[PDB]
Amino acid sequence: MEVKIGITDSPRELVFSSAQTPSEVEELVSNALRDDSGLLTLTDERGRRFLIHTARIAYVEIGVA
Amino acid sequence: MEVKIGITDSPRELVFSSAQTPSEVEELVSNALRDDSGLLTLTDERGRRFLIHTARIAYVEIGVAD
Amino acid sequence: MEVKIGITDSPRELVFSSAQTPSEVEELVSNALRDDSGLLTLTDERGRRFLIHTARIAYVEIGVA
Amino acid sequence: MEVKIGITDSPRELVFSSAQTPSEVEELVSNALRDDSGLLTLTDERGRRFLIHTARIAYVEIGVAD
Amino acid sequence: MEVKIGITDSPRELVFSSAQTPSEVEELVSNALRDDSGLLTLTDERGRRFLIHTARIAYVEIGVA
Amino acid sequence: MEVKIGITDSPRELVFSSAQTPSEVEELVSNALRDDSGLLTLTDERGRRFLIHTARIAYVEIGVAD
Amino acid sequence: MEVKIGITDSPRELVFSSAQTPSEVEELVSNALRDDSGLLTLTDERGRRFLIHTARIAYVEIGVAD
Amino acid sequence: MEVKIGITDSPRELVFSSAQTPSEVEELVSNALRDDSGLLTLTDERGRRFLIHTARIAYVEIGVA
Repeated sequence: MEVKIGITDSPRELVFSSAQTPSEVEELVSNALRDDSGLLTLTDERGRRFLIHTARIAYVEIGVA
Repeated sequence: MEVKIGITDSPRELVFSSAQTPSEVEELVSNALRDDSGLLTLTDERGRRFLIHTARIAYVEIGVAD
Repeated sequence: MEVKIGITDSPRELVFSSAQTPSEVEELVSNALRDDSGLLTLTDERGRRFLIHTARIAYVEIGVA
Repeated sequence: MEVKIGITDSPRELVFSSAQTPSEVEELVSNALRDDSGLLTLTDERGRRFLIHTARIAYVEIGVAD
Repeated sequence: MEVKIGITDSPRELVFSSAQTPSEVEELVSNALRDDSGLLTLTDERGRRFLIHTARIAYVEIGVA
Repeated sequence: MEVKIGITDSPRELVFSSAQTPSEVEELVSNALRDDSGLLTLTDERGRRFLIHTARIAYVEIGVAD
Repeated sequence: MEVKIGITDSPRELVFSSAQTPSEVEELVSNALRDDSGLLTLTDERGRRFLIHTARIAYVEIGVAD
Repeated sequence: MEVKIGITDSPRELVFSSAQTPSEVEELVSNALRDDSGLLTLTDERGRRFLIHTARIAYVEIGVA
């Protein structure tokens, strides 16, 4: 499924395909936002790593399974 | 109904169709804004999940039912 | 009457037609700004709801009746 | 007279014609800025109301009397 | 003389002709900046009034007499 | 592997090829972000040095190994 | 010599020719930045005055003498 | 070697050629960032002076020797 992450004051919108479930990704993101984590880590189906600065996240759209 | 969410310092305006009522969406949004929640969660009619950073919300437009 | 709301750091300028009076809208807006409400709610003549983050308001321009 | 109000981080520059005197408008603006008031209110010659968030004001240009 | 005022996060650069001396204008501006005044007032040769929010000033260029 | 670093309020997105492993780079970045370090330092396969102001980091994309 | 001053969140880059020495200009700038002065004042070879809000300075480039 | 300095909320990316070593430049920059100096000073091979407001630095990219 597609994951789109908008980053405040940054022109690119991160987009990738996740091998995880909508719930797994939602948990990871929610926890980061709820806890002001300061780093959110997501991996895509090919093993690319996105390390995002939680505070700079505008939104995450998790696509349909 | 359409839900449009403007996000401060972000080009994209989030748009989707909700299976919920204007009241349900209004409650979710209002609560987030009123309580400075760290996270607002909205789901659309197809089951796409929008996790929005409440503080970055400019506005929400909730369209008319249908 | 037209209501235009400018939102800081957001391209779009919210515009709608109000079934309310200039005074009603002015009170709702003024109260939000004066009290730093954190949410302002306006409804248009068709029943669209605008939930605006008060702090992000640049201006409101309430048209003539 | 023309009143132009520049708003920080907002593309539109508010412009209108005032039925009031340069001094009246200057007092209303000065007071808002000096007191960090939450809200500045100006009306134009046609009765349009501008409610501006004082803190978001960059400048006001007040035109010459008449 | 020309007075140019740059305003941070605002596209227009205020420009006008002053009937005052470079020193008078410099005094008014310097005082505003030094004291964090919260309002700077300048008038031009035709009597236009510029009320600027001191904190939003990037620079003032005062032209030659 | 490619490393892309997005910098908040800066038009350029830093891109380079790393001689290090995804894990090495991830540790260096994670540490910087988790500790709010004042400075993150990365070197590329040609020996170019990137000194990034941690607080200004939007994201790092680490490419797949090789 | 040329002095270029970049101002954060402002399109224009201030440019002028100084009758002073690179050292004089460097001292004035350094002092302002080091001390978080509210105001930096520079004058050019024709007597134009630049009053800059120190906190809004991105950089100063001081050119070579002549 | 080339030194490129990205400045936050400023279009221009400072570029110059250094007569110093990658290590010298790295120390000067690292020290500024680590200590929140409030002024970083770099000089180029022709004697141009860059006085940069440390807090406004996005990145420095020190080229190969």
